[PDB]
Amino acid sequence: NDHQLSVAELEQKYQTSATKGLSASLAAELLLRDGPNALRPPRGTPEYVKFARQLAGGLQCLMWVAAAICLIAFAIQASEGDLTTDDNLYLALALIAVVVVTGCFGYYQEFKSTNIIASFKNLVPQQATVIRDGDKFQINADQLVVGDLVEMKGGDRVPADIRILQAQGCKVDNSSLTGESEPQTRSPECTHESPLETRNIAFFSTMCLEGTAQGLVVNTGDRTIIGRIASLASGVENEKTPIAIEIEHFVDIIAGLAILFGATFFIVAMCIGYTFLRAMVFFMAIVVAYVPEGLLATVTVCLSLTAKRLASKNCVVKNLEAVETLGSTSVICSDKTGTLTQNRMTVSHLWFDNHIHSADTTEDQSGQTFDQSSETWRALCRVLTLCNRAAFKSGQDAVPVPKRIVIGDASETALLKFSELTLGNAMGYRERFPKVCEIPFNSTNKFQLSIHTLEDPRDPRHVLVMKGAPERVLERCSSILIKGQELPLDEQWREAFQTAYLSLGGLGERVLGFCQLYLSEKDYPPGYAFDVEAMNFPTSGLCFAGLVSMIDPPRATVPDAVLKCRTAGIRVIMVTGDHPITAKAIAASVGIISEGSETVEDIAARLRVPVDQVNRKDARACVINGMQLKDMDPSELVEALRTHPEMVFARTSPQQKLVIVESCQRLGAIVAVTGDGVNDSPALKKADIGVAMGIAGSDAAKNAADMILLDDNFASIVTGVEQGRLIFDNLKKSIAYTLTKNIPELTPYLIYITVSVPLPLGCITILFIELCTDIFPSVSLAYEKAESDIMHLRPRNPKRDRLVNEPLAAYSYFQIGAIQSFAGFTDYFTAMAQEGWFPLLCVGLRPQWENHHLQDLQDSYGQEWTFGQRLYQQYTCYTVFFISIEMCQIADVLIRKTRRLSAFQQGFFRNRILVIAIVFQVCIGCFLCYCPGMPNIFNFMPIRFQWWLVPMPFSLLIFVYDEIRKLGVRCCPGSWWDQELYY
Amino acid sequence: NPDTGQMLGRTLSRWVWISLYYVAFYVVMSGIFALCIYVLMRTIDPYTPDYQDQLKSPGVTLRPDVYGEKGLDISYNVSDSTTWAGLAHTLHRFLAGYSPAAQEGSINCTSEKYFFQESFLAPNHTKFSCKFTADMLQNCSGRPDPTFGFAEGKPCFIIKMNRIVKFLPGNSTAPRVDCAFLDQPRDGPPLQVEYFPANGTYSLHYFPYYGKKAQPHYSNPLVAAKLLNVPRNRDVVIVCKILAEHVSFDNPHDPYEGKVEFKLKIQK
Ligand SMILES: CCCCCCCC/C=C\CCCCCCCC(=O)OC[C@H](COP(=O)(O)OCC[N+](C)(C)C)OC(=O)CCCCCCC/C=C\CCCCCCCC
Ligand SMILES: CCCCCCCC/C=C\CCCCCCCC(=O)O[C@H](COC(=O)CCCCCCC/C=C/CCCCCCCC)COP(=O)(O)OCC[N+](C)(C)C
Ligand SMILES: CC(C)CCC[C@@H](C)[C@H]1CC[C@H]2[C@@H]3CC=C4C[C@@H](O)CC[C@]4(C)[C@H]3CC[C@]12C
Ligand SMILES: CNCc1ccc(OCc2ccccc2OCc2ccc(Cl)cc2)cc1
Ligand SMILES: *[C@@H]1O[C@H](CO)[C@@H](O)[C@H](O)[C@H]1NC(C)=O
Ligand SMILES: *[C@@H]1O[C@H](CO)[C@@H](O)[C@H](O)[C@H]1NC(C)=O
Ligand SMILES: *[C@@H]1O[C@H](CO)[C@@H](O)[C@H](O)[C@H]1NC(C)=O
Ligand SMILES: [Mg+2]
Repeated sequence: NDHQLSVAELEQKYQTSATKGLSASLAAELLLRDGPNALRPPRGTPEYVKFARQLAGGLQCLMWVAAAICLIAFAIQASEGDLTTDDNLYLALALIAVVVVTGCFGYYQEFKSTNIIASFKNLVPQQATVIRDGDKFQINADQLVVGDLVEMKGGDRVPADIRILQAQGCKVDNSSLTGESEPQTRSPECTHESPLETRNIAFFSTMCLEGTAQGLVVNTGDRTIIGRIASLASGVENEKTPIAIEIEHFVDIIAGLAILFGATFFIVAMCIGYTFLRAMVFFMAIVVAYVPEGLLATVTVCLSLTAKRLASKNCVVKNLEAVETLGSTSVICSDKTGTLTQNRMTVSHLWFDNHIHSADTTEDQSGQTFDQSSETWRALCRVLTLCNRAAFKSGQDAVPVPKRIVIGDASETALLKFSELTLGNAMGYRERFPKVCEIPFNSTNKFQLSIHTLEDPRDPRHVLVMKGAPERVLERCSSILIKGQELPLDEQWREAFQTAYLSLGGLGERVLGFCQLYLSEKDYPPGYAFDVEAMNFPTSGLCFAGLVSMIDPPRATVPDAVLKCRTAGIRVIMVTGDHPITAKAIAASVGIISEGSETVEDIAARLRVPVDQVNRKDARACVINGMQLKDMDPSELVEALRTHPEMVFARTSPQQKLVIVESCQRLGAIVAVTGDGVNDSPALKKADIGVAMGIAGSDAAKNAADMILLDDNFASIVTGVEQGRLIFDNLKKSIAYTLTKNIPELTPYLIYITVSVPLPLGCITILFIELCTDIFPSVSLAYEKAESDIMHLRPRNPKRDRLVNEPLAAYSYFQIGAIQSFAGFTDYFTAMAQEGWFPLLCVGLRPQWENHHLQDLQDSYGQEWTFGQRLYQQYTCYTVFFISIEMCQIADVLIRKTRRLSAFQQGFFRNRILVIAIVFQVCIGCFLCYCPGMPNIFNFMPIRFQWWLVPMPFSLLIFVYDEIRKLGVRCCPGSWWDQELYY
Repeated sequence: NPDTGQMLGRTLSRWVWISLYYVAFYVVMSGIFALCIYVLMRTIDPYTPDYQDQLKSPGVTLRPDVYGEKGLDISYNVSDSTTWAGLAHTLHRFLAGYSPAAQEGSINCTSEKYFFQESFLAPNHTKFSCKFTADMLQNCSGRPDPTFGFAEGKPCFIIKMNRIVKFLPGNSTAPRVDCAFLDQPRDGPPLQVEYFPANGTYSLHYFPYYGKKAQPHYSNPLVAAKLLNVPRNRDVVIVCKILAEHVSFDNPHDPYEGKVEFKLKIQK
């Protein structure tokens, strides 16, 4: 491309000049033809559109349809002249109100999360240095056009995609755009055919770390690499969450059951003499009755509680559905640079006294140190402290050393921080040795030298410290320091040095050589005028001190987090734009590649055979670079993923990261992506859940992600997985509890229509049960502990393990709900008989009972009743049925605490929220029963005490039966009882 | 999913097993429910209800009962016999159950005092019930006027109190029916009524009512209110209240408790 062209081929394509750049008029014409040099802003969506989205969903749509059916039934009944149709309006209004309030709550959650995340993004206008027709001036970066000649220096953002024309020690930070952790040299020479690896292209929005550069703008705005990544992420479609899919499946179950029951009882009603329209109204009533009213609120509150628990650990979700996805995640695709690692070059390994020492690389210094007693170590520390020119920024004493800011390149910064963390007071030690000569680094020499004066006033000797590339240091240095002895290199130290250097380089680490040479007093006395111009001082015959190597190390919690994720059965895959050697080293360090795992290259090296001879199934680990990934089809990619459990993708473009995520999803897995840079944003959007670092994350990554780790603690992923699994189980329990009470709410209406008994349960009391008395107990089940080691289980099968399944639905509806219905009808008949209405007289009584023209209807004793007196008796029936349901729901909430364990094992009172909810439910029931005015306000009656007692044996039966069922499950695993009766 | 070998994700033998389990579950629960109902019915007293929580005061009904859109509404034309033929027929049908033949199962009563019966001395382990005959209504019995005063524009209305087991209206004096205009006509005088029996009282020996098992032949005592100064071609509202010490008629949620209110128009 433009890098592969020449300056002769350029200077004509862009109508520009290499020395003077563009004319001002032509630059203005180009700025008119193409937009300003700025990425297009996301149009986004309006707040009312987001609210309308919150009003959507599977359960929301079911509730909207139920309300519409209520309104249609009301219209039909009004057309037929029927009255007392306020029940339809009450049901529709309750459904609409629950949907709208839940949507408001969810929108408020998203608004708070957006504010919290955007509280860390800040904007500052940028500027560039442009040369136009000869004149050099500081112009706004947005006014840059293709062909504009620009100059950048250290500390300056790269203002566009630029082909380098001149450069003197120019280094850039490509860790966000690419995956490269080390600073990258920019030179005016082509070193590759792809624009993402050649050294003569600087990238828009990257930082020039050091040096100066000159070049021509070749891309602008959305035409840049970062703009193209933004366009690529824009085309990625966000799929539905696993919890949304589960909710839709469960809504389908409810719809099917509602249709079946409605059709059956429509046929029954037609057979028993009802008119077609009356039977149709019965059908619609049953279909509406099957739709739960408060379940949406319960689910929203449970998800909000889990989100609050995560947010207490600095883990912020953008939507409530994201609190579950980590629990179901089976594959994590992890970015390396800045996500698994700290994105900071740190001292890792030292080679002195013929031993490879390991340094503490954790940002909090919570790891193991190395031996610091040898005089060789003392000399090495002196050399690496005196041969540093980096300095900490002033007023930074209290800031932790790894996070401090120093003025200098990455190598000198890492060495200065190492000195401050091991020697202590690095600059205070430096000032004790005044510098009397200094040769800065240069590529012709590839070393840095400085001559100091010893701190001790007794010693007039001058110390000459030297650091540089290990081969350049060892071409000099005819002596080595081992345990305080200055032995020469009798080829044994040469071979050992070569072995250590090769091992350290193969660990993906950049190695530096350090040496020293004390200058004798008789030939170099105090006041000697050392001259860099003439090289009077000796530059050879030095004493080699040691080798220091550097890497971008993992974050402190990352290795244990990866180990716990792999223990939870989650496959961890590294997807990075960095180089394969560094990628493999970091993957081994963090536990992605386990100890003993080998690649085909490793096996070939071990067996001294060609790589293609090795059997691919003998290699547990695998490293695939982007070049091979390009020449791979989906079949080969799937085969590699299935063949090698421990996979590392290195040198991977954002498009290839997206491809890997799509392949894993196509295989059937729920995939989580963790990243921080712009190169992760398309994969973050494609992922089932995207997790971005709060501090290290870019704006694109944080906008693409669903979950933000505010403190960049990777161990929060483990908490997310655990909380997702816990909320899945607790939502299962809560939904079972909510669904159980629907059957005793509907059976009285079915009996009222078929057997023509006076109505046992009213719409208002049903609404009170649904929305007032049971929501708190249902929500309290979200505080249940796990009944097993939840983090040692495998990820659930998305196709097999549904949130709501046939055993759960059947149990809740037709065993516990059936018992509750029987309790309610027992109380109903008891209260009728004790007030003068025997059950057989109750059968078929409804038309006379509801006849407003009958004011002397006779009961079983011959007593004559008015319509008002019978209506108050009907309200009493409402109240006894309500209290029966409440008493049985107490036992239901007690038995729904566990699915396998006993109540005695789990603890009756260890969920104080659940205990408080039970007390609150009983208190509200008592208030509704015995507050004055209730009979005429909400048709609740002050029932007698013995009608509280009647359903209690049924509640005890519920508890005992569920305990026996769970005992049978625990005692006979794998039996028919476990297969059928467990849920 | 409805595969032949595996019908809705479960084999045929497994379906038999789970179906038998559900059948056993529902049979057991149905048996428990039936046993509960049996225990309840064995604890229920056959003569006296356990509670009368909704029957503190008796309701009051009217004959003939014609209902409009908000309550009782009676309208007829004096010149048109077909307008009150149905009303007179309703009154005749109601009084059919008060003939001496219909009242053979009851006895003469003359005490004017509560008929307190603590033993079962009537035929077939029952209690005596007092006898009320249509001829006690005199000019409103259908004899010698089979129109009940409707032809002459002086209609008879039968007021009946709802019977409650062991309810006592008050023994200081007999409960009495009082009928008046709900809102007094401006130019006209108050309602003039003539009552059968005299003063519109129910004798105290019709109380207490002991239920239908103890008194299967019981008949509610009747009071006939004959209206005498109803204006013609005018809409009037008439309320007939029961005046007794233990009867209340101030229930805002039951307009039939202790009283009966009907709309009446007599066209000409
Ligand atoms: C999916 C499976 C569903 C199964 C549902 C239940 C099926 C069976 C339910 C009813 C059929 C009859 C079975 C119960 C018979 C009652 C037991 C009994 O022996 O009682 C005796 C009484 C007669 O005594 P008496 O009056 O001569 O004594 C008076 C004594 N002295 C005079 C001294 C006061 O016989 C009676 O009451 C007969 C009247 C009893 C029936 C009342 C109406 C029931 C209708 C609907 C309730 C449905 C509830 C459904 C709940 C579960 C849904 C999943
Ligand atoms: C878990 C912690 C629970 C702590 C307790 C909650 C607070 C309850 C305390 C006071 C509320 C009730 C008493 C004040 C109002 C009296 C109004 C009145 O006196 O109305 C009378 C109360 O009827 C009675 O028979 C007395 C009933 C007393 C209350 C019994 C029910 C309370 C039971 C609670 C058990 C909770 C624990 C069990 C469930 C959980 C198990 C783990 C009704 O009139 P009536 O019956 O004469 O007939 C009516 C005739 N008519 C229609 C003409 C008016
Ligand atoms: C017949 C009457 C008593 C009611 C039915 C009782 C039911 C619950 C009993 C009777 C016979 C029992 C079955 C007998 C045979 C089998 C097949 C075996 O592989 C698992 C147990 C299983 C599935 C039993 C389940 C429970 C069972 C179905
Ligand atoms: C979790 N679901 C709650 C629930 C349970 C049981 C129900 O029974 C129906 C019903 C009960 C009592 C009075 C009236 C009733 O229906 C009236 C009616 C409603 C809708 C239509 Cl479209 C047409 C008619 C209803 C809701
Ligand atoms: C009841 O009393 C009436 C009036 O005294 C009388 O005519 C009648 O014969 C009595 N009942 C009998 C014996 O039928
Ligand atoms: C009732 O009938 C008698 C004749 O039997 C008559 O004397 C009396 O006036 C009538 N009273 C009325 C107006 O009902
Ligand atoms: C019915 O009453 C009206 C007065 O409201 C009268 O004009 C009409 O003639 C009456 N009917 C007959 C059949 O006379
Ligand atoms: Mg990164």
